[PDB]
This record gives sequence, C-alpha cells and structure tokens, in this order.
Amino acid sequence: DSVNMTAFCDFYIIPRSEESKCTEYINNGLPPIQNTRNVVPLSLTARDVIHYRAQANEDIVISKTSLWKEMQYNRDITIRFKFANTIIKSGGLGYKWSEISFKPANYQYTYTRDGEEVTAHTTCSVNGVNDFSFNGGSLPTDFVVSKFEVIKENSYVYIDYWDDSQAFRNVVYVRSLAANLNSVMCTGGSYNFSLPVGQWPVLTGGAVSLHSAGVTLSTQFTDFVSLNSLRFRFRLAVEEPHFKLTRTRLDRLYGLPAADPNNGKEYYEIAGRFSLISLVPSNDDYQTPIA
Amino acid sequence: WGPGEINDSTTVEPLLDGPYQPTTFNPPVDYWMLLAPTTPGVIVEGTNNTDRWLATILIEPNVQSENRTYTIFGIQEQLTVSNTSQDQWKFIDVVKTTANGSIGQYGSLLSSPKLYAVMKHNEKLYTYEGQTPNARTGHYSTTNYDSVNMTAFCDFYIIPRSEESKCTEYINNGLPPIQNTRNVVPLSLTARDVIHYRAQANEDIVISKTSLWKEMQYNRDITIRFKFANTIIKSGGLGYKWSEISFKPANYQYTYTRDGEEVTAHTTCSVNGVNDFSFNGGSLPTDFVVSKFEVIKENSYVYIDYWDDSQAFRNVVYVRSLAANLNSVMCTGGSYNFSLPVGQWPVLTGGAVSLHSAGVTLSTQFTDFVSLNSLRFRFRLAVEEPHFKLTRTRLDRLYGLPAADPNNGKEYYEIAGRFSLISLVPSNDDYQTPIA
Amino acid sequence: WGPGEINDSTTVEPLLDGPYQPTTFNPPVDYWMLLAPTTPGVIVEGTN
Repeated sequence: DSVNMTAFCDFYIIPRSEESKCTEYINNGLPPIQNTRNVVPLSLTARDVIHYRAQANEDIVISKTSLWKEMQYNRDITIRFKFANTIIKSGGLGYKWSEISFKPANYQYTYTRDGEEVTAHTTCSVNGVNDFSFNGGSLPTDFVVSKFEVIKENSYVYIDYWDDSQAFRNVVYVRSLAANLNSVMCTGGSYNFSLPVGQWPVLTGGAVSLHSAGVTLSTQFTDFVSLNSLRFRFRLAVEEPHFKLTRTRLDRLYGLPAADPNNGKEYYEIAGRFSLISLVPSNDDYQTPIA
Repeated sequence: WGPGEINDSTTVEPLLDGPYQPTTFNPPVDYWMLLAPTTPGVIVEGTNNTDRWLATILIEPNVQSENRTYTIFGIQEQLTVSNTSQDQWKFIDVVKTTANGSIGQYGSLLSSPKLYAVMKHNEKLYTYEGQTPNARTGHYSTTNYDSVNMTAFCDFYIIPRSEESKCTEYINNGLPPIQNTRNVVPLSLTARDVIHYRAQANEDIVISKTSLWKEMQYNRDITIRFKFANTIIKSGGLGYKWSEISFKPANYQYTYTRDGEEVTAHTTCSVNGVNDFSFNGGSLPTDFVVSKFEVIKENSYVYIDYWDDSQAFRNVVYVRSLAANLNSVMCTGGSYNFSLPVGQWPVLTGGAVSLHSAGVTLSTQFTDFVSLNSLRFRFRLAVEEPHFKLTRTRLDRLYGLPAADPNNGKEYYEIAGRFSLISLVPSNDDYQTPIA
Repeated sequence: WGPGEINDSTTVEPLLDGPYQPTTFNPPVDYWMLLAPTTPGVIVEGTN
C-alpha cells in the first residue's frame, strides 16, 4: 500500500465511483459518445405559421368603460435577506472542486404593522457576476477550482418577492413605485479543501457593503393566466476592511465570495419604506344601489 | 428606453501569471519563460540542436569558492563554484556550444527570490540580470537564435517581452498576490440606524380622481427576425489556452411594414439556459485549452429584447394579457476557425435548435425620475441539430447552438404572428348618453 | 406569483479526469490509472 509509482507521460486516472466505466473502457474503450440525443425525437416535427395571410385587420372591443383610482402608497418596509447557497462536491482526487452553487432565497418572516401580521416572501438572485478561480497548478495534488464567484461592487443583485400581506397584494399597474432602503453588513466565512494529505486552504475574509439602488416592474403571461413580478435592481458595494488569505498564494480577495455569508448570522436585515402610486379600479365607493 | 437585459458576464483579468506543466518544451519567439523552483541546482537547459547547447545553474550564497558536481544534459561530472555573495542567491549561466566540449560556466545574476526568464524574442536572444533590487538584462548573442528549446523539471511562467516592467520587478522581489484597487466608499450616512426607526401610519393617500376607462383593441400583425452576437475572449500565454466563447446582447434594427403602414423596430438577443463547458483537449500547452464553451441545451428559453416604433408599444403599457402564435421555426449556426501557430486549426461548425413560443415578457424600469420600458417574448427551444463540428477534440457532435458563429450565412429567421389587445385609455364620452 | 432566476453549471460530464503531464505519483491509495500512450515502451515506474 506504500507504493510510489512514476508515470513518464500523459495518462489518466479515475476514482471509485467510476469503476464501471473504467471496466467498459478496458473492455471496449469509450472516449467518444458524441451524441446528446435520447431517441428519435418524441416531440413535434415542425409546426410553423403556415399561410401568414392575416386577412383584413379588424378590431372587436371586449368590455365597456371602467373606473380606476390613483392612490399613493407610502409604506415602511422591513424585508429581510439571507443569501442562499448549496454545496455540491466535485470529482477528482480530493482537491478537485468546481461546483459552488447559487439558489434563490427561500425564507418567510413575521412582523406586526397596525395589527396586521406581516406576510411576505423574499427570493434573491445576483448578476453582474465577478467569478474567480484558483490555479494551484495542474498536478493531481494541486489546488483546483473552476469557478469561485467573488461578487464585487460592479454587480447587480436581483431580489424578488411574492409578498403575501394584502398591503403588498393590492398594487398592480403601479404608475410609480419608489422606495428607500438600508445597508447590510453581509460578511463571509471560509471553507476547506480536502485531499487526504496536507493542510487545507482557507478562503478567509469577507465584509462587504450594500447601498440603495433601483427597483423595476415586469410581467409574464401564459394563455389566460399571467405572471407578475416585483423585480429589484440592487447593486453590491465595497467597504474599508481588507480580506486577508493566509497559507495561500492568492490572497487579499476583495468582495463576497460564493461560499458562505451565514456564519451564524441570524439574518440580513435591510429596513426601509415603499411609496407606490397605483392605478386601481377596486376603490370605487360610488356605484352603490339605493336602500 | 432601449433594450433591457443583463444575463451574464464573467470578466476575470486581475491575473498577470499562469504557468505550464513542468516538462520539456520548444519556445516560440517574443516571450520570456520565468522559472521558479525552491531549491538550488539545475533547472533548465538551453537547447538549439545545431549550434549552441546552453545550460544554467542556481546556487545558494555564502559558499565561497568550492566544487560541486552537476548533471549537464543528463551527464554528470565535477564542477567548481563560488559564492562570495552572502545575502542573495546566485544564478550562473553555463554557456556551452557542444555536449562533448568544455563546460563553460558564466553568469553573475544575484537574486534570492529564485526566478529568471529565458525565451526567444525578436529573432534574437538575451537574458535578464540582477544584483539586489537593481534588476537589468543579460546580453546573449547566441548563434542559432531560431531553435530555442527548454528542458526542465520545475514550474515556469509565460510572459512576453512587451511589458518588461512588471517582470523586472518580479525578478527584483517576486509576486505578492492581488492586493489593491478596492477601497471606494463615498456612501454612508451614520451608524446605519438613527435616521429611520419608524413605521408611522403606512400607505394611505389620494393622488388623482377617476375617469372612464373603455377598451380600444387593435388586432394586427407582428414580425421578427433573428441573429445573435458573440464575443471571443481567450487566455494569455503563448496563445493556445482560451477562455470565453459565448453570446452577447446587441441592438439590431429593421424596417418593417404592417396593416399597410411602415414599421421600424429595435431587437436585442438574450438567451436563458446557456451551459458553459470546457472542451479540454489537454491542459498541457501543446493541446487544446478553452476554459468554457457556453453551449445551449433544451433548458434554454428566450429573453431576446424586442421593440417596435409603431403605434403598438405607444398603446399597450398596462397589459393584463397578450398572447399570439408566432412562427415557430428552426435556428442554425455558422462556422468559425481557431488560430493555432503549430498543429491544425480547430473549428466550430454546425448546431441547430428549434423554438416554440412559450409566453411574453413585459418590463418597466422605474428610475428616480422616469420609467424606462422594455418588452420580451418567450420561446422554448427544441433541438434538431447537425452535430457540432470541432476537430481534434475528444468531444464532438454535441447538441445545441454553436457558441461562436450565429451568422448562418443565410438571410435571417422568420418570426411572425398576430395579436389581440387589452388596455384602458381615455375614450369618448358616454356621459352624454346616460339613458337607453 | 412567479419568480425569475438565472444560473448554470456544466463542467466535466464525460468525467474526463486525467489530463496531466508526465507525473510524479504519490497519490491517494486505491485508484485506476488509465494508460494513454502514444508509442508503447516504459509508461510508469513504481517504487516501494
């Protein structure tokens, strides 16, 4: 078991979980499959718009007139964040990790406001990505990372809500949804990379800032039931502290890494307010019958 | 506003380094090859195979005139040395012109941090040099400039001549990791919570009175044509490792007509579900290296931005529903060739995915002043593809759209359909007739 | 209510996990060393 072998050229290695494919390799040898299709396509062959002769364009009106109100809605806002992350191991010898993932935020909160129990949803996504990696070398004992997202201040973070409280759930066709928000500490922890020999690297640091930014509106649609969206256009920032990295040759990594902002932190609280001016038809106290 | 979408952008260029795998090599022209071992002794041999066979040794200081054995070109014999220097490490340059000839040791480089560069450049050869934090350059009129070859046992660094500065400071001291250009905070009030602590009687206030809101629908046609935009970013070094081959958005124009009236439009491509992938032909510098090919699988939707300067977009802003039946057509790809100074040029050719409309997407960007607009259609993509062509690759004939060339050589892709409408805008007066 | 999120990952699906130069194996025990030769001869030399 204390063997020490030396291969003098370009050769391949494989761990346990792929013994079977190694057996078919030494049985037939299958580098090539070169066809990512299952079978004769179990789908429609081709259905385009034949005969695009659209005839004379004629218009029919569905319904009669309507009565819509215009109210400004200034509501204080306490929406609470927690950056979701999932861990998926990557194959190799043990220092060969590639998969760091991002999942949308899934949390629910409870607050009181004028007696209403606050129900709201929070889901987060990040773009303007600032990915990174570690080239510890190429020898199978080297540090290997394929993607290591270090979110820098040039990134835009998308936060989406399905806010259940009716205060949020009475506003569609908003003429102008303005708001004010707060800042978050959004720190970061560290992980380790484990090939069964030697001390393991520590991606240390992480103390980043967030500040105010925009918010937008969008909607999707299916056949007869649509899809509404409360999309946020927020950008991450940077602050004074530097984030050291020890026992590594790639150090002073600046910004949030992709690994872990939980660190035992309860949540990421960003309070603020809303101010929505909405076209609304449901506040007509007018067409009431007699008696 | 113009088109609105930001899908993905992985810009990674803070690195000024990147080694190879320690082996033998045949360096091309116009670079420097920065070695970096951790122990004194032989590192690499200069080989030309016709006229000159160079050699060099790095030596630990403080060891005055002595005698050390060395395995020059795999053949060992006894050699004399000298370290009158006692602080920084010496790096002699054993200049030899024939393997059977005398062992001519030269060179007086004085540097502890154990890094030096020798590589072909400008149809000529030279060397760096240095004593203390005063690094200069050696001058080597080596006959047979043209056939430089390196045979080593430790790691290198690939680095051109054009930026002599950074390398001369590396050989001066070395490479501390990335360190700087992150402190910009012109945004802070104080303490983050003194100024808002309230809830204070939330949303309730009137802005405007109500009016009549009828519907005036406009059921006419719509047509769209497609093309994609790509950026190719490779990695540094000799020019074989590559990084980025994918799509990017871009604003495109058309002069349409509809209902007997001309129409002008804006369009910008945006695609969901694009799969990065490394078609790695081998990490070694004489093989095929691309960090990622962003490829398409049927998990790809369409967020291609679309615009129309017709009456339609001016009309429909408050849309509760808008459906159609667009021309579900086939989309293919083009052909592109990769540049490899030695070997055979790898290629990308083929690839096709068919679309089917799966919804619409309106979007409005509210600024602090105004309300930017945007609109998109959703197409779900099914593959019927000519099996990607890319030679000298272990992986071939993959499915989806090619990551390099969408031009397709043909005219365009036909996308067309009709529309209903729903809206509420000021209309004529029905108050004038309040009775049947 | 319907969300929107974009993220993707696809790395080594053929598990092509042996591109390496001439080696110095002191590896973790218990693997399978695929041989990828150009011309047969001496391929690997082992030592206790």
